[PDB]
Amino acid sequence: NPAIKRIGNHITKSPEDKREYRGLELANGIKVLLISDPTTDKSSAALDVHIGSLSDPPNIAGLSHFCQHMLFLGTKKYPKENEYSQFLSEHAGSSNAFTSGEHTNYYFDVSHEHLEGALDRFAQFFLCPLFDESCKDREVNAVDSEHEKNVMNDAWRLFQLEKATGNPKHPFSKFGTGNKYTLETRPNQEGIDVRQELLKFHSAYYSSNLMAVCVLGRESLDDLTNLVVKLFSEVENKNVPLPEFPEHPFQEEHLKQLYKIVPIKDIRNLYVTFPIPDLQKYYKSNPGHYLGHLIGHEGPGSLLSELKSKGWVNTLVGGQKEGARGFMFFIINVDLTEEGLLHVEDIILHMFQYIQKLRAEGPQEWVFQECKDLNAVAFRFKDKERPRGYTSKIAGILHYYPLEEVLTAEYLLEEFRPDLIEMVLDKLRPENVRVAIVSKSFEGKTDRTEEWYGTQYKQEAIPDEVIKKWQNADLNGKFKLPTKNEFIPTNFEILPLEKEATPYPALIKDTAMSKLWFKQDDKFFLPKACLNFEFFSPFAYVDPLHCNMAYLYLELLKDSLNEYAYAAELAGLSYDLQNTIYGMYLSVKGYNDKQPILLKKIIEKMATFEIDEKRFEIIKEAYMRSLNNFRAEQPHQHAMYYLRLLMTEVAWTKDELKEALDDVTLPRLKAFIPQLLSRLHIEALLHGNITKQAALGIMQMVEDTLIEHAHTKPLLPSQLVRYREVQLPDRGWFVYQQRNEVHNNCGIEIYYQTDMQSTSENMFLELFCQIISEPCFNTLRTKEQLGYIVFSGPRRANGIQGLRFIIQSEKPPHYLESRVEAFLITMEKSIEDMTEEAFQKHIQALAIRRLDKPKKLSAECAKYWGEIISQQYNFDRDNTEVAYLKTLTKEDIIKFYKEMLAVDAPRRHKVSVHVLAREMDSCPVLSQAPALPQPEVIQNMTEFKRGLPLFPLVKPHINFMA
Repeated sequence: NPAIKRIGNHITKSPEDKREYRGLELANGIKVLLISDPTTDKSSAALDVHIGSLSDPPNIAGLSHFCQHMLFLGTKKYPKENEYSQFLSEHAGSSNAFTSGEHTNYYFDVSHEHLEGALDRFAQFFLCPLFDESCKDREVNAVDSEHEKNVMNDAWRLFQLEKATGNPKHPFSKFGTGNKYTLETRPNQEGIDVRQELLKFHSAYYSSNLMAVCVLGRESLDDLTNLVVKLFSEVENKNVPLPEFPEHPFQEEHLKQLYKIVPIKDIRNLYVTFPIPDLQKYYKSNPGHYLGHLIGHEGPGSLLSELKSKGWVNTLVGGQKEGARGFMFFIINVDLTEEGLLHVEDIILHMFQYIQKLRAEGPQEWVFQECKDLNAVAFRFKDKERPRGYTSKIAGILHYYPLEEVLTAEYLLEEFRPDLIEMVLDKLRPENVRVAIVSKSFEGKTDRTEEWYGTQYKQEAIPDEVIKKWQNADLNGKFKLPTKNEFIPTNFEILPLEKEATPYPALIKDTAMSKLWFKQDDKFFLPKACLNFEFFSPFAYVDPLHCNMAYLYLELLKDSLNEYAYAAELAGLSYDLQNTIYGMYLSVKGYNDKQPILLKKIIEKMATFEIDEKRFEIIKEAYMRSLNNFRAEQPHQHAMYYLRLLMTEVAWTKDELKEALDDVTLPRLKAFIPQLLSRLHIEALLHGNITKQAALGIMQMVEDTLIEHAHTKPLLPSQLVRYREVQLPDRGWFVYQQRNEVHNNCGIEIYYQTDMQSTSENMFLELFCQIISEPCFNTLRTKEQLGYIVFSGPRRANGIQGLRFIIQSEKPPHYLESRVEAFLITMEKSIEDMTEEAFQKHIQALAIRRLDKPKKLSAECAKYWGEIISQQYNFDRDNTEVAYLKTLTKEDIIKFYKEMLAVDAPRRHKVSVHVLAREMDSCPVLSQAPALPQPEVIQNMTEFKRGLPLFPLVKPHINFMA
């Protein structure tokens, strides 16, 4: 009563959302949204502090981010550096946090039965962080590593280069991540006791008046209230003024500027920016979004359309970009074709012509009304959120909207504002534009360097002569506003539940041409459906060349429908179409009303496709760069890539692919498509607000369309070939080594292949993985600090599984190899030493993780899809496997380890991929690392697979139907 300052009134929610809500402000001024969901299997809490990088003291960059890391390492109440993390994993929970320029958001989830234990521990982060001295030195490393991975990343480099091109005095120029230099090195060589700096900052800013909390669980709103009051009213209120940044970081001297940047990958991009006022307050009208919607439009008449037709650009992004309380930006970025790179001037001219067209037409309330009506539908039928994301999201926005509005606030438009719309529009002018071109062509031509990432760039002033030509931009007949979106749904009737309906997808069609799986939605009751289609054809992956074609074909098809599908896009109807090693994949997700129309359009197009000369050349050129650009991917990604190539029966490599690419000609492609489409087998899963007859017809309509235009006939059954995984030999150990020429770190994946998937083998691996999950992180990272990326878990492919570790670090692979091997022995002991309850706790957490039920249609659909793709069709796996899981004993897991994992194990199957750093030319191969044998260094992948047997495929769980 006196701990609570205010109780908001009914929190406006959708009539579909059955969760209970209560808004409220505490005495200390913390804003809170309580969420009651009696059915959730996992509860959640999140706290957003409205302070971040921008408030980073000038002499210690990234203190806010560092502080973020440190709170997870111990409090007075719970001293153990890993007490928080360990408590979550043991109770099926997870957690994380992030830091932005004005916020620090911490969140977690845990089994619904441990919200308190969880939340209690969590609250200490904001009451008594210990900021231990030993944890501080260790963790400064993790941060450094995090920043390390970002250095060779084009996105991060441009993100910071912007901050560096504006007013240096503005806190916007700050380096938010920090690293070893700014967080330890420099501080030292300047006499700074960081543990104090952390303590300082935390006390100065973690004031209750600047915090929002969101908690969700099965407890009653009343119970949730007491709970939050109990653990949070004790957070002190130092009435700290919320940082404001009136006055744009981009001032006059920063306008009419041109920057030429050299990228890491081979990409071509034009970045156009305009400084705009902070539009956040205008959330009920959203003038910036109106302009974003139009300028960003991709349908007929749109700017993107003309820019694409002149073959200058391929994609476009327009709209308002966020800055901070006090300033925002309005951007328009397009990628560039080769020709496009030479018409940047003209491209920007068109941009100003389209904008001029907007001025000429003036606000358009029907467009507002359309966006408004759409958004209304969106909110009503919004899918239920996974609790963690939801709590995290509400927590952050509680800082911007009235308790009552925190839900509807970002979805419901309320007021039409011609005035605002015209105000922002008036800022999209040549006199205050910023232009940035990103091209390798600038290699050598630059004369400046961004200090933090090392970005190569030159700066010029845009010639008043040119600025002038842009102001004179007059209307262009190629530009027309969009017309009424005929794709907007209107039918939301949720069909009654057919009596013969079932709990799992049913096989309702089994023919040479197609195997149709179907399930009518029996739990989410939203006017949506998922139409998933698997197209099988040997000619999609038959050889490198055909792979490039299957890809280019589908990519050109998507390009043609783009302009037509953009509408369906904005209307909650979208499709995913891509080539696979088995042929093709198509998925249509969204409101069911208009799906059949889009589907039919998609299939009809792919069966009667006519390739454009110019589009083919442009797309191909990009595909080339795309394959090449893999060399700029992170080490650990390279590691996973290679291990995938090595363990799979068939697998063309990016080198092979780009080699075969030149041989792909327009004629050649035109011939490929019909051959691809001539013989197929389709396996589909239709799931949602749809009936069995509706579904059978969709399946028949697809089949029929193909038959009529591609004369497609059935694939033979024996032709339905699946690839196998290479069978490693008992007690073997191979090492395949490569070098990452861009990044300056090492990567590594170690895979201990066990056996074919199966109820028993599966759980043995899953329980063991559950048990070592946090310990691994805690050991290889928290303690040993090997690097930012440290992962462990099961590996599942081609029906086979195993335990694997992935690490990206500065230390050499062979070194990581040792520490891991060591960690393995540490776990063996740990397992012998843990109490029986400890063990049972782990079983329970695994169980809860597996039995967690999907909250939305796409989620449930996906689990099914997987059983189908894997041809295992084990739709009841979770109940079965958990049942079995509960039967395991500390003894079983020890046996499984001794037999499959232990360094001296009889059936240890070990493969390693070492990806060396840029600087290391070559290289070899506290805890006690078991003495390792002599690995057999893989010289050639083809040879490697030839000399080993291949496993069999898993036997399909016969789903007797008709």
